[PDB]
Amino acid sequence: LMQFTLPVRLCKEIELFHFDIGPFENMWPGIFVYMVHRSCGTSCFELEKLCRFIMSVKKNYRRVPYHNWKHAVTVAHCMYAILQNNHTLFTDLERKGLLIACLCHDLDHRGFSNSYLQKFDHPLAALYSTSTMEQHHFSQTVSILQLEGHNIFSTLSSSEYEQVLEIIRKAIIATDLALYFGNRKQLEEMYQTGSLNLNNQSHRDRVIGLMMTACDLCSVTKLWPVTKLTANDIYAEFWAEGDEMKKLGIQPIPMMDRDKKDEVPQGQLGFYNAVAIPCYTTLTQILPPTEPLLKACRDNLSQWEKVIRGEE
Ligand SMILES: Cc1nc2c(S(C)(=O)=O)cc(CCc3nc(N4CCCC4)nn3C)nn2c1C
Ligand SMILES: [Mg+2]
Ligand SMILES: [Zn+2]
Repeated sequence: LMQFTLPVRLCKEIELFHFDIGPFENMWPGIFVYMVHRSCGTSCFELEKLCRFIMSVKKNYRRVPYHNWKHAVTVAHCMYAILQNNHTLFTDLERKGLLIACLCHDLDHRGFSNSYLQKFDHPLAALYSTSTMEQHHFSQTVSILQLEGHNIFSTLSSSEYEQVLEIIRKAIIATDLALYFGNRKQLEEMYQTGSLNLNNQSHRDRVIGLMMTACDLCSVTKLWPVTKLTANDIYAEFWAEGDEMKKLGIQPIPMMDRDKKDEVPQGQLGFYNAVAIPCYTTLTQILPPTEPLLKACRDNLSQWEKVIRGEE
């Protein structure tokens, strides 16, 4: 049967946490199938249903600067690297669910925060009062799973299907960063008082939530030139949202005000110190073989410090 294979440099570097999937959009589906096949098996999904699923998922990501199809596949590769470094820790259903959740986690993102949708009074803000975009992404995921010929989970029992859709729902909701701060504190406490227990389902759920935040933020774990150019896309969105806040008669927060372009380096410091480093530190305590993500994060913080010192 039909293995996907990658050129040599990608075959070796895809295994590393800091891999960048590259600028050739047409290779991203093959990269994803490659990662399914190694992390899950050639048996996990029917190739034709999987291919069809991946292509409808792509079609439902919008042409926005950051929250686009490249982000989806990027977050899926970080999950691949976590799963492959922690072979025996995860169930077969988790292996199945988590790469799908990662590919799907920002489906139909419009380039605006939950907060902007609430202030604009978008219909989605009435349908979903918290984690607005994330409930939308999970909804789009179910929609695409229900298209004819798209049920990649059709070989699972009813109860196994319900479990996988529940891993996916929780993994996608956990990407709402408003939820991360508390998830991470609870995990920091359970790990330190030694109550953390991977047989407890509500504990796995938290650990998979943190994994989701870690994959989602994985821009900060790349080689410096990747990190730095990705920040440009991240701000291109924030600043467009800022413009849209000013159109509603609202001062955006500094993060979203393009008049604060000059403070970016200091904004990245606060973000590495308040969000990124805590994220990868707690993740490395729970899952020691994820340490290269923390190391890469720390290398990038120290590059932002250099930019501030005028050394860059
Ligand atoms: C992967 C990645 N995720 C993010 C996010 S997130 C997870 O919210 O999506 C936010 C940020 C912006 C952080 C920030 N910038 C500023 N300023 C800009 C100039 C004035 C103030 N303040 N703050 C807090 N960066 N980022 C990165 C590199
Ligand atoms: Mg999101
Ligand atoms: Zn995302």
